[PDB]
Amino acid sequence: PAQDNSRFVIRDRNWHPKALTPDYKTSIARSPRQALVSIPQSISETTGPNFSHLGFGAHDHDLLLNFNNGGLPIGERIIVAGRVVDQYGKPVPNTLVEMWQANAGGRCRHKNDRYLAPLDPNFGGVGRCLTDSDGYYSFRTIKPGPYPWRNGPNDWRPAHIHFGISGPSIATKLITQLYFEGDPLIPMCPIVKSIANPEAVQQLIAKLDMNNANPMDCLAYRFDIVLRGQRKTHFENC
Amino acid sequence: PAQDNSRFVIRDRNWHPKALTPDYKTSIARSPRQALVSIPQSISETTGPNFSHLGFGAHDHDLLLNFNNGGLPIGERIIVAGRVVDQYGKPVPNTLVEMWQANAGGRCRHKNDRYLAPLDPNFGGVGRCLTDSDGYYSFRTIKPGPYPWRNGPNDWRPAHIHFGISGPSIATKLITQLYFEGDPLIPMCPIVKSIANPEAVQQLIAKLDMNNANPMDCLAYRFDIVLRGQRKTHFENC
Amino acid sequence: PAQDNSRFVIRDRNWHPKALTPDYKTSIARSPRQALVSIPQSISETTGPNFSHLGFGAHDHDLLLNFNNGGLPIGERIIVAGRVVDQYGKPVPNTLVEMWQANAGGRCRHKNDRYLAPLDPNFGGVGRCLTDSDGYYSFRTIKPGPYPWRNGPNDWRPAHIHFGISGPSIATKLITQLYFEGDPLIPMCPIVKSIANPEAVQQLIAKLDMNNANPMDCLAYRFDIVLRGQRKTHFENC
Amino acid sequence: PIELLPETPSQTAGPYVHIGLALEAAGNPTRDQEIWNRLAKPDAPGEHILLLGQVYDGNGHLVRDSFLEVWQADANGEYQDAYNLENAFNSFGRTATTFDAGEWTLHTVKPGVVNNAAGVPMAPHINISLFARGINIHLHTRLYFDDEAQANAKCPVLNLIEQPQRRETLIAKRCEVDGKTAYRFDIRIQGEGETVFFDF
Amino acid sequence: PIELLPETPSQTAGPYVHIGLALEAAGNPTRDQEIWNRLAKPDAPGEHILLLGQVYDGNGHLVRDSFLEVWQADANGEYQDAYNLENAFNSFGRTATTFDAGEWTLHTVKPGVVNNAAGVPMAPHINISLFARGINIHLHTRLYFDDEAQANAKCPVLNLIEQPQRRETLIAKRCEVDGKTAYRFDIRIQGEGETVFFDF
Amino acid sequence: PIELLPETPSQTAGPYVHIGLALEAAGNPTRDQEIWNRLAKPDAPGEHILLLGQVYDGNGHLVRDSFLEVWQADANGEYQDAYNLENAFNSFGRTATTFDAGEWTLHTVKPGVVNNAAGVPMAPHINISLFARGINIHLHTRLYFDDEAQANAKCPVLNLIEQPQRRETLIAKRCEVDGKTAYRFDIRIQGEGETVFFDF
Amino acid sequence: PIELLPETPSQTAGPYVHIGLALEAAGNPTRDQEIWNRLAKPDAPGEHILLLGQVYDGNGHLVRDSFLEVWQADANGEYQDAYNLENAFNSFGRTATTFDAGEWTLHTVKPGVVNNAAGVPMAPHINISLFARGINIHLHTRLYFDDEAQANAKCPVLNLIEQPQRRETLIAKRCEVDGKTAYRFDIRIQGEGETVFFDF
Ligand SMILES: [Fe+3]
Ligand SMILES: [Fe+3]
Ligand SMILES: [Fe+3]
Ligand SMILES: [Fe+3]
Repeated sequence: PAQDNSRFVIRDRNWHPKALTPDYKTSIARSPRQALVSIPQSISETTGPNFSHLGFGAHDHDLLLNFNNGGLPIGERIIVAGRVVDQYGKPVPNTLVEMWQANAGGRCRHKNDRYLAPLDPNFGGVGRCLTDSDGYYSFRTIKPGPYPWRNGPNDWRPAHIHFGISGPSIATKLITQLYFEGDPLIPMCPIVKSIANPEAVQQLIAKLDMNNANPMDCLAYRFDIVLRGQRKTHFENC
Repeated sequence: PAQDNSRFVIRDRNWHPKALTPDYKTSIARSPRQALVSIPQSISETTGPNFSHLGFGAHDHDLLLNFNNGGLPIGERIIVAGRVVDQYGKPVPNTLVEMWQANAGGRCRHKNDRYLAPLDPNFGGVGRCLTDSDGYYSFRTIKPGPYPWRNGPNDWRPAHIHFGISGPSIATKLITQLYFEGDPLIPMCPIVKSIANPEAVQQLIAKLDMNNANPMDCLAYRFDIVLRGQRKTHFENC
Repeated sequence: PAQDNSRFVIRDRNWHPKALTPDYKTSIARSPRQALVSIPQSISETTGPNFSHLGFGAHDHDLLLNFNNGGLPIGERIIVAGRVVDQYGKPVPNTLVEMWQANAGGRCRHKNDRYLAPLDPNFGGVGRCLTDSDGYYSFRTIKPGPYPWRNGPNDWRPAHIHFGISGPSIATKLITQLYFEGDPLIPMCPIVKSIANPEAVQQLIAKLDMNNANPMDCLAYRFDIVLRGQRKTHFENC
Repeated sequence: PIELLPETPSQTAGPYVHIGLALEAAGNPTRDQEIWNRLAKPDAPGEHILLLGQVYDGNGHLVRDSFLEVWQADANGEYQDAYNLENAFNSFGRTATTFDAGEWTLHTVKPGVVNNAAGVPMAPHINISLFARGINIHLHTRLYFDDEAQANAKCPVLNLIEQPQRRETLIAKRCEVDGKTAYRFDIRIQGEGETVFFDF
Repeated sequence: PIELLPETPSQTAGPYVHIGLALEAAGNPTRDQEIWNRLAKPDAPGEHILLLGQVYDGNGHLVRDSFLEVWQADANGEYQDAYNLENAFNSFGRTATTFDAGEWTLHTVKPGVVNNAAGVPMAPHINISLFARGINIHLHTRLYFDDEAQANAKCPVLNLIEQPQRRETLIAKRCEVDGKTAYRFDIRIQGEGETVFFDF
Repeated sequence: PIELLPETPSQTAGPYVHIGLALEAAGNPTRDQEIWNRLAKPDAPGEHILLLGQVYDGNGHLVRDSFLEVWQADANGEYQDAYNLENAFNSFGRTATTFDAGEWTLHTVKPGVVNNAAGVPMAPHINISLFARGINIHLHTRLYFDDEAQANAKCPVLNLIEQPQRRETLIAKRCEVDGKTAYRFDIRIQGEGETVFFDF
Repeated sequence: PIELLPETPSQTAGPYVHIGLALEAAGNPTRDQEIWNRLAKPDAPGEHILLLGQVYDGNGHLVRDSFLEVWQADANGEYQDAYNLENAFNSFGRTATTFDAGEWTLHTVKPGVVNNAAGVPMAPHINISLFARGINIHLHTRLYFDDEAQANAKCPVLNLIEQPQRRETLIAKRCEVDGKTAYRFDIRIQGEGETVFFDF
């Protein structure tokens, strides 16, 4: 079983988006009004699941083939790859990255999305990948398109991919979103504006990576994720 | 019949791309080596066809419906509108605007396009519109995607739509391409780079136009087009 | 036998010198006028000789001792050393670095060199070296002198050393020239100026390295050499 | 001051979080292996319990698109970190409240006692992280049991909460569902009765 | 000096110009009305001819994807600008050389004479703009006929060309194609025999 | 977009490239071991052949100072990357055209067939890199054999070259020099009959 | 992106709004023609009705200085835009709550049905704009009727309000005031039972 041998750097809650961000409307009735209580780190917060033995299917990170109904998805073919490190710059090997996203027109494969852009019979939109020894992960997919949503009267979410990352503990787990370099919708989005600092928004922007693209085939973006920094305990209970 | 009352501002051949731009490889064997011969404007040059009487089908400008074979194309739905003026700022009414493009994955519907992204059964990629009295045109299409082409070993053209505008005369006619605000492929493309001045490159870039978008349905881009200035003749043959 | 497991980042041909650079006269007739043809990387392109078992002489890297006819050469005694890394900064181990230069007066030990600075009886000017596991090489030699050549009526090459590096394949192979920090002849050379970008010329200037000099013995210069980055293949043929 | 690299900032999981992580609950086809609400298989050691609840927004309406992730020790108070579908007990699991299930549920065992960093026992508890559209960064809380009153009262984590009335919002109320021992635990996000949330 | 809005820059038509302006020639479904290579219906005044040719690159190789738009006077030396599929004669038209048909063709009547601006008559001529992958801005040229050497020697435009050997590259050679008067105009983009191109 | 460290820029090899890479050709004493022009020892498996050619500049004059590196598979279509002068066959070698030898020559065997990355066979070929004074960056080419026309016709690289006339410039012509199988492969750098060069 | 001229920013109407828009309400001499609270003269077609209500701030206190404006369809469901005191029915009025009268009233007819932009009929309704000191930019709401239950269930605009409990704040209650058919519509600006407000 898991041992309590690490502490995690504290979160900077003025860097992350706060809970109450009124232009993102649903945040109004879903944000606490009392202050969070701070508690020290114990074995509960410092351990978490390890997925090295989950049995991944062979196409799990390849969204051009894992849904497959006899053919390929329509849309821009792209590899989305990067590394996961901690704040000390140390790779985070064998971690689980999960990601889900729309199709080329912005439609999500879900009961409630009645957007009028159609479904793509060959695309499902889900991937998972355990990072290697070196913190690397990779997916293959199509570039999702933007979608309108019911926030203000003409709001468009920019193109995006949702990421879920586990890290070494429930203290490091994070859910975030990846945007795409140059999308002119990035700065008008209320969800992206829920992040107050413009340099915190830049880290959510995936950058075109020509170096990792397959010539005559697909482009590549690079997206690197930094999790809370991990350190050994020291001078504790004297 | 047609009358000689107009003279057109001389094309600036340092603003348009030059004929030999070696990085764009097919220009090497297709560029003349002699100089062009400059000739004064006569009626052969200042006249041209007026297509006010062509018989436009009712979806000629609508790519979402014009190919039709069951449904709607898969892709970001956008409207591409703008105005066609001359260099003096005058509108150019009832002039012909033709456009064609690839589908959401970068595939052209043409026998010679062997790229592996697939064809979209509901999409063709051609439209035409005749500007209204004020010089306006609009299309409804899907954003197209980048395609790799064999110039250099990993060249990718940016997402683009081709344009063909007649104007008031064969002197003014032009064919060009529209690029999309923010696409990071633009500064890398040798076809974009055949234009030496960067301010000229800016004029090809459609801009996101949230004021023209239909909420809950499609985005809009604005793309205005400037044809050679037209003037009355003055003090000619004394 | 050699296996097809790596791809190499494409060359930037606008960073490297273009073929036709008229001020370097000899390039006018020796440059092609058709466009090169891009071909995808196969086993023919991604493999190359490995020289680990080439029998090297004990002084093959020391030009102070490898020609020797009873003495030491005349000129400034210098160590030229550095690291060979690919564009990802990964060292290139056991790779063959070869170099050749003039003597201290600019005279080349070659039948067709007729310049009047005299030959140096203890100096050949040829050296080779296998980089170590960490990508380092060093040569010990004397600083070459500049020499006139017949290009324009008063053209002088700056002091330089020629260098060839094999790399892990025939796609990484590169012949280049090392120049010396602060030499005023460098911006006037038409062969150095065949490189259009000034940041690229900088990459060929070896910098004085006091920390590597042998006090009371010889100065040192540091020349690091970057080869096309190498990466594993991914999502190829599906 | 020493600055390290900054963490990647959080964004809301969004309304469609079920497609990437609650595959079944979105009625999309599953893969061979999914992480879900069955922490203990029927033959794992311990006292088997079923947990259930609802989540509320601050107007008191139901949050039907929330997604939860739980981490608890086994009955011996040990955290089982090697996640495997063959093990009898896994310390991690995921559940969700859907348009068709206003309620989440989890099947597990009552966790055993673990100590904090200073050596002091914590009352049995289950760590909960709550994600949903509208929540920009996830919410941390702890579920405790109403039948462990004495341990709950000496708990060094529950005793950091200043006001006694706030400590109650973390206490799941025992009940029974078809002969099986169940505990309910509603979460109020905002308002009157606001569940305590943590930062660590 | 006075500056105006700059003209929009030109870009090559690309290799797929056909899908946009030669629907038929790229074997794709046509619309009702398409602007094509038959400038004259058979009931039209004038001498009916048939124009044809090939475009070569500088290596001597066929350019198989070019596209050409033509503008000309009818038999009476008048430009008919009111394009309509019903007119017996249209002053405008479009043709293309394809992979399947490596030579373009046009069906029209030989044009009547028009005057320059100074009132001086020009030899009968067709105004041609050429487009293709590889050509960043389109090429203007004029086609003249070999059997009109008295007019071709007086033409104020042919006489602007300094060198007479270059004037010959603008003169189409008379022939017959299943006894129907035809003229052949081959365009050499670059090199030995290079066609003259104009600027205006 | 992601920039990596830029590649060191190339520079010409210069007139005296022989002194450091072709010791014997420049008539300077050699070392124990030299990478030279004999890729096969008399007992290596395969058809032994002799390779020869000349190099021409754009004015049809002879380049007498070029240097050439060759890379090819052995007779069983395999690349021998461990260079050792004791091998019966080395896949690498070097040669040169000198003020004395206008012609270069290489002694080796005909390569077997290797596949491209997609699994398709390529026709037997030998990869060449040409270096010289006036060349700023080296030129890459392939040498294919006229007696392999069927495999040449379906080579997928040879097939990337658009014009058929240009494919022939890469085809070496079978001859007999002192009753030994020889093929001549001349390189035209510039102008009429300009060899195809590649980028990869 | 394309930026247009920005609209002139709003400012609160301030406590004295009655002096410029509700002249009799503020006890000042009126002009000949005033825009007021009687949309229908008595001979107009339709069900005549009296609408009344009160406006409450977040503390439950009455807003005695509010100013409102209504826009509605006539009994056929048509909007009459040409405002004229001579007409029988006018689609616009104005009203106010004063320190004297804590309640506003309007005299008009029940609006008929109008379709949205996709052609799906909306329940009958009255558009309201609320102004007052303290309100930086006006609040847009809709008044609907309790006796149009069948139609209120299928209204596409009311079905845009996600929570059923909130749609009720938009429903006016049927009553009688002096033998006339009356609907009471109170507006809660803030707090418990807050009226839904729209953006468009
Ligand atoms: Fe989303
Ligand atoms: Fe195109
Ligand atoms: Fe030199
Ligand atoms: Fe005031």
